[PDB]
Amino acid sequence: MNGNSTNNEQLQQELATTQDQVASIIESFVELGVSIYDFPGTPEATKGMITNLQRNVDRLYKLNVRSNDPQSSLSKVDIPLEVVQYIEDGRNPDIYTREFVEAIRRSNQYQRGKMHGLKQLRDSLADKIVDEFPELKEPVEDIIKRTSPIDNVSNTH
Amino acid sequence: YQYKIQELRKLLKSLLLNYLELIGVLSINPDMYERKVENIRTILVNIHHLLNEYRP
Repeated sequence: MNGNSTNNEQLQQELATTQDQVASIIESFVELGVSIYDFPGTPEATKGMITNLQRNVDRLYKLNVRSNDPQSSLSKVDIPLEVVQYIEDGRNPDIYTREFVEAIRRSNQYQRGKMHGLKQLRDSLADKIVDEFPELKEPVEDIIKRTSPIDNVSNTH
Repeated sequence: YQYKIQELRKLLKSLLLNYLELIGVLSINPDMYERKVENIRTILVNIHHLLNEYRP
């Protein structure tokens, strides 16, 4: 757990530095975009937008080498296609976690309802059988105690 | 055929009890039913073969 904890902490630091590098790239992009739109036509502005491209390229250097260095938890990040194509729709990615865990809970509750319904069918069948058949009451109760074992993975919630 | 009649009676009681056991298995762990379905199959084919033995 200690290794997992320090992996998560180092991963959070890596995510933060990738985020600030990406923010710097986006700020440089809006800077060179408004430089293009507000171009004075001077060679100095030409060198300035060349310089903007230079900082963008070296930022790309720094976050590509950090995408391949051995000390990287970015390889350990698990990313599906649904979240990245979900973002490309322009629609909020935390809904994907929200709807995803809601699907988890919905399926869990569907299974729990089916679980309780099977229990109701079982014990109604058992009571009805031992009402009709008194000679079979001992095998029915044996089946009940066999098919309702002591809870060791159900006491925890 | 009295022996076979009592065998059929025990077979049908075992079929009912094994269906109850199958419901119990599915109402704790719906993965161990596979051999229980095989047990129900054996009970059914024994019942049907007992009937066809009684058929002459």
